[PDB]
Amino acid sequence: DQLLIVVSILEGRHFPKRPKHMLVVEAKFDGEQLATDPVDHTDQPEFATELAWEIDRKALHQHRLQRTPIKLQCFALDPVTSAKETIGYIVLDLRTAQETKQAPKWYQLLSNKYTKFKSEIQISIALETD
Repeated sequence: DQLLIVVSILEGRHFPKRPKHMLVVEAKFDGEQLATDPVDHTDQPEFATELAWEIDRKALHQHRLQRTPIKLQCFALDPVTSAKETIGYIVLDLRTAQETKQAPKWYQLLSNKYTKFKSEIQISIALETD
């Protein structure tokens, strides 16, 4: 009876190949942080993960009104030291979560640490009941 905000993180492209590193996307919405598994830091990383927040019907509409974003942070993870370095960010908003036809979009990393690379991550956002 109560909803989920479902953020599907599919694939990246135009990343540098970093053989000793992994990629992790963490997402924050309304003070709850979620994360993907580490995936190989290739030029075309494959996340293939759904991040989901359960939300109240009432709480959802208050979030739509004040324009509450979902912020995705991308990290390069060193699997030896567990050290994470921020590489860039993606801002999603909840109004496109309420689109009757679902279609994945390419989102450029903002404040991209890899300055010469036009790194992009393909993401869908949707609402699901129960």
